[PDB]
Amino acid sequence: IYTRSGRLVKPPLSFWCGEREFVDRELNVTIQKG
Amino acid sequence: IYTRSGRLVKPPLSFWCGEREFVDRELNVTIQKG
Amino acid sequence: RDNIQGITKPAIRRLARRGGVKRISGLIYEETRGVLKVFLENVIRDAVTYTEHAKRKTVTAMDVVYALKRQGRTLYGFGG
Amino acid sequence: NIQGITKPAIRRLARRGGVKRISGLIYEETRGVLKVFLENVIRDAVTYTEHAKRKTVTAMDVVYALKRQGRTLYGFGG
Amino acid sequence: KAKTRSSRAGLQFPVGRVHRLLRKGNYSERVGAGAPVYLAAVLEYLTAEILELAGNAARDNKKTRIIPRHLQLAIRNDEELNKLLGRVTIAQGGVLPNIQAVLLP
Amino acid sequence: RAKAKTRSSRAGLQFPVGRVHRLLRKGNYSERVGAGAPVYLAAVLEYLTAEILELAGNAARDNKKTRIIPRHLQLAIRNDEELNKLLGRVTIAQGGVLPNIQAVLLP
Amino acid sequence: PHRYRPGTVALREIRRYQKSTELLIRRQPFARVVREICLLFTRGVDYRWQAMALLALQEAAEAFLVHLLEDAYLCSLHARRVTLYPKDLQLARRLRGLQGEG
Amino acid sequence: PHRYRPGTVALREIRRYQKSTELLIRRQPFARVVREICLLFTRGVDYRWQAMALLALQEAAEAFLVHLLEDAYLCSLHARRVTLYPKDLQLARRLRG
Amino acid sequence: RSRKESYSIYVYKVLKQVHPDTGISSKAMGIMNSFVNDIFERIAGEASRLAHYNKRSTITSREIQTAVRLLLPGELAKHAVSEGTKAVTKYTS
Amino acid sequence: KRSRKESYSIYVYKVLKQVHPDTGISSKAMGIMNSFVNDIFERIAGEASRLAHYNKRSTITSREIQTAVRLLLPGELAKHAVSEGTKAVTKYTS
DNA sequence: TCAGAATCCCGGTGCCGAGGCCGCTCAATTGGTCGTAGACAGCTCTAGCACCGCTTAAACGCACGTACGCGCTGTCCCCCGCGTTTTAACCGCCAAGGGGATTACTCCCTAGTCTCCAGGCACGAGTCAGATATATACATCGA
DNA sequence: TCGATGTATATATCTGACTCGTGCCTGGAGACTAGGGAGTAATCCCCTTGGCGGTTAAAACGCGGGGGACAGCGCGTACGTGCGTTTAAGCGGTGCTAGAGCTGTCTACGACCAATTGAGCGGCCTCGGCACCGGGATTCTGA
Repeated sequence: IYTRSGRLVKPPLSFWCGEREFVDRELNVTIQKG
Repeated sequence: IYTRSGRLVKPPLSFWCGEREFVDRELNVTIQKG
Repeated sequence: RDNIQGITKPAIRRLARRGGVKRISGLIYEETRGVLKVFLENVIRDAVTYTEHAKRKTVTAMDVVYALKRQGRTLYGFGG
Repeated sequence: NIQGITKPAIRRLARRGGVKRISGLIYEETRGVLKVFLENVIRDAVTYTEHAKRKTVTAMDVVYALKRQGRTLYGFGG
Repeated sequence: KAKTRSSRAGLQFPVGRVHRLLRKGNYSERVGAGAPVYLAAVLEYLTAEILELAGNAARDNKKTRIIPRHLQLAIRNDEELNKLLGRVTIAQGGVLPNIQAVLLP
Repeated sequence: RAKAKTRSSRAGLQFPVGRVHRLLRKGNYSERVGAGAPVYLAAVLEYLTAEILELAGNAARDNKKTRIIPRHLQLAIRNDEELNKLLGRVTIAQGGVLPNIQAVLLP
Repeated sequence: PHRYRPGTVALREIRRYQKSTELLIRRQPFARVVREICLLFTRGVDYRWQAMALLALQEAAEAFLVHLLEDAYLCSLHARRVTLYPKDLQLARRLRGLQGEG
Repeated sequence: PHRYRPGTVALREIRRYQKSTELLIRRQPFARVVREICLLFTRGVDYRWQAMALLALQEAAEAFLVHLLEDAYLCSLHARRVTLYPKDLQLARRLRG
Repeated sequence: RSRKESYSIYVYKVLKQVHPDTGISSKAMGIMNSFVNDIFERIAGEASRLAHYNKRSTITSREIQTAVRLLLPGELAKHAVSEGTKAVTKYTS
Repeated sequence: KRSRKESYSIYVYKVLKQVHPDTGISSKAMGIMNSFVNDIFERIAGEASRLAHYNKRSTITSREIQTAVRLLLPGELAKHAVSEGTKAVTKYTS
C-alpha cells in the first residue's frame, strides 16, 4: 500500500528478531532482516 | 538501619510481588506487602 | 462486601479474553486485583496532588491526563 | 569487524550477569543486539554533532544521545 | 491587503497560532521566522498521513465517518507510525485482533 | 552598604543559592521566579547530596578504604529502597553490578 | 443433548471481545473503588470527582490490564503452557520494572 | 590428575567477575567496530572520535548487554532450564520493548 | 463563555483535502487534537534542548529540522524534512 | 588562559566534610556527583515549569518546587525533602 | 576422611593523583525604582451528588476431560575444563597537522508597539448509523 | 462423511447527533532600534594516523566426558461448560447545593540596573592512600 505522499506503509516487523530499518544521512530507508 | 535523617534503609523490596511503600497526603510512609 | 471485590471474576475473564488469553488459572484474579489496586493508588495519588496544588476541591479529567502522562502512559481523547 | 567482540568476551559479560550455562548460538544473537544498539546510539550522536557544525564527535554528544534514548549516563561530561 | 501566512506557504495549519504558541510556551528566548512554518508543514504532513490511513480503514469497514476504532486500527498497522505513538493509548480504540497459532486447533 | 552576607549563609545552606537562582532564570523555565524557590531547591539538593555521600562513605568504610569511588557509589545507591527508584534508569560509570547468584544454581 | 468441547467456546469469546471497544468492567463498582482509594489517600477529605475523570481513569486501567495480560500470556506460551499462571504476571512485571512501572 | 566437575568453575568465574568493575571488552576491537558503523552511516565522510567518546559508548554498551543477559537468564530459569538459549533473549527484548 | 482554541478548522480542512467525501466524529476529532498537541510539544521541547546545548537563544529553521531528524523514524523523518524545506522555500519567495 | 567551567565540586566536598570528616573523594566520584546534582536539578525545574504552565501562571514560587518534590521523590525522601526545604525557607525569611 | 591449588591476609616499596596554596576576575550582594500578577471578595449558574421506581446478569452448584507435572527410560549430545600453539592488544614513543577551541573582533537580522480588520468561536437547526425484526450460510460434534 | 444444533453474519426497516449557517469580538498583519549570530583570524592541543616494536596475556583450536534435556509414557484434578436463581447495575426524572468560573481592584513583589568586592575558578606542588611486589593459607574432588 502507498500513501498520497508516496511512502510504502508496511506492517510492524519483529524487532526482537533483529529485523530493522537502516537510516542514513540521506534518510533513505533500507529494510534489514534478522 | 538508620540515617542522620532517620529513614529505615533496607535492601530493595520486590515490587513484583506487591511489596510497596504507601504514601499518604501527609507523606507518612506505610510499609506494605504482597 | 469489600469494594476491591467489585471487580468480579467475569470482568477479569473478559479482560483476559481481550488480551488473547485462552485458559486461566484460579489464582489469577487476586493477583490481578492487587495490580489494579497499586496502579489505581499511584494514578490517584498523582491526580490528587495535581488537584491540591491548584487549590481545587474537585478533581477534573485533565488532572488525570497529566498524572498519566507523567507516569509514562500518555492518554488521548480527553483534552491532551 | 563485528567479530572483534570475541566469544570469551560474551562469556565474560554473561558471567558478570549471573549466567552459569551458555548455549552455542547465543554469541551471534548478542552480536546482533550489540550492533543494533550501537547503530541507534551512533546515529543519534552523529546527528547531534552534525547540528553543531563540528567534525569530531565529543563525549557530550554521546551522553546526550544516551539521555534522549532513555538511559542516562553519569561520569563523563567534564 | 491582508494575507495570512498560512496561505503564503500553501499550509492548511495556521502559522500565526504556531508562532504564538512557540513564543508564549517559554521554549526559547527568541524564535526565527521559519520555525513556525516548518512546524506547521510537519504537523500538516503528519495529520494528512494519519487521515489517509484512517479514511482507508473506514472505507474498508463500510462506513463514512472516522471513529476512535478506525484511528486505532490505522495507527497500529503502520510500522513507521506505530513507533512514534508507541507509548500512547487511544480511548475506545480496542486492540488489534490476533490469536496465536498455538491456540488455534 | 555595610558587610555583605551570601544567601547561602543567611539560609544556613552549603549549596549555592545565587547560582541556583541564576540557573533558574537563564534556563527558560518561566517568565518570573519567586524568592524562596531557589532556597527550597538548594535545600532539597543539599539533602539528597548528603544522603548519597553518607551512604557512600559508610560503604567505603566497610571496605577499609578512606576514599569514595564509583564502586562505593553504586553499592550505596543500589542497596536503598527509595534511592534505587529515584535513579532506576541511570548507569554509573565504573560501577559493576550487585553480587547476586540465585539459589537454584547453587549445588 | 448438545455440548461444545472445552475450549471452542473461549475462542468465540476471544474473537468477540477483540472486535468491540466497549468497557469491560462495571462502571459503578470501579467508581466506588476509585472513590474509596482517593478518600483513603486524602485522609478523610471529601473530594468530588468529575464524570469524565472516572471514565478516563477506567480507560487507562483497562488498557494497562489488557497489555499486562498479553505479556503474561506471552510468558506462559514461552514456558510451554497454555494456561495463565500467577508467576507469569510476576515475571512480566519484573522484566519491565522501574523503567516501565513509572 | 586433578579435574574440577563441570559447573563449579562457572560459579568461581561469576564471583570473580562480579567483585571487580573493569571493562570486559578489549578497547581496540570495540573502537574499530564503532568507527566502522559511524563510517557506514555517514557514507564516506571521515569522523574523528574523542578519547572519552569511545569510553562512554563502551560503558553504556557493556551495562546494557549485562542487564539484558540478566533478564534472559531470568526468563530461562522461569522456563525451568539452567541454560541461556537464543529464544530467551528474544522474549526478554520483546517484553521490555 | 470563554474561548477554547483548538485545531478544529485545520483538521477538518485536511480531511476534506485528502478524503473528499468523509467526516470525523467528535471523539476521534478530540483524539486528533490531542495528537497534534503532543507532537507539537515533543518537537518544541527537542528544539529548545538543541538550542540550549549549543549555547544559542534562537529556534531557527535549522533547529526544527534536526529535531524532526531526531524524533521521527526513517521515511517519516525524510518526508517531513522534504515537506518542511519545500514549505519554507515557498514562504521565502 | 582557559574558560571557566562551573561545577558543584566544592559544595559536594563541603557537604562531604560534614558527615565523614576523615574521608576524601576521588575525581570520577566528583564527576558522578556533578552529573547527579545536575540531573536532579533539571528534573525538579522541569516539573516546576510544567506545574506553573498548567495553572496559567508566570511565576515559579516555592509552592511549585514543593509540589514538584512531592511528585518526583518516593516516600521518606519526599517527606524529608519537604521538611528540610520548609525549614530552610523559614530560616531565610527572618 | 586425605591431597592438589585458588584464594585472602600480611608486610614492604614506589608512584601519581588528590588536597591545599596562591593569584586573580567576573558575577552576586546591596540598594532603589516601577510596572504589574495575582490574592482577595463578590456574584452567577452549572454540574455533582443523593434518592426513588422499574427492568434485567453474576453466583453457586454439578457433571465430564484434558493439561500438566513428577517419575522413569534413555540416550545422546553438547558444553565445560584443561592443555598447547598462535597472535595481537597494549604500553612507551616520535611526530605533526586537522579541527576544536578559543579569545576576540567586527558588522548585519527579530522583539514591542500602535493601527487596522477578518477569521475562528459560540449558538441555533437537520439525518446515518444505532437499533429492531428476519434469515441464513457457518461450522462443528457425534454416529 | 452427513444432521443439525447454536450462530454470527447480510437483508430490509424506523430513528438522534455532525455539518451546516451566522453574529462578532479578539487575536492576527506592517515600520524601526538594539543586542545576537556569521564570518574572520592567529593559536595550541589531542587525535589519527604512519609508523615504531616487543612482550606477554588473551585467543583459538582440539579432545575427553559428565550432566542437561528433550521425546515419551501414567496418573488425578481443576479449570472449562451448560443449566437453574437472585442480586445489584443501568436508565430515567427531581432536586438541592457545593463549587467552578468570570470580574473588580489594588498591593506586595519581582524585573532592571549602576557599583563594589570577595567567593570561586585556574595553575602549582608535595606526600600518602593505593596498587604492586613477594610470601603462608580453606575450600572442592578423586580414593
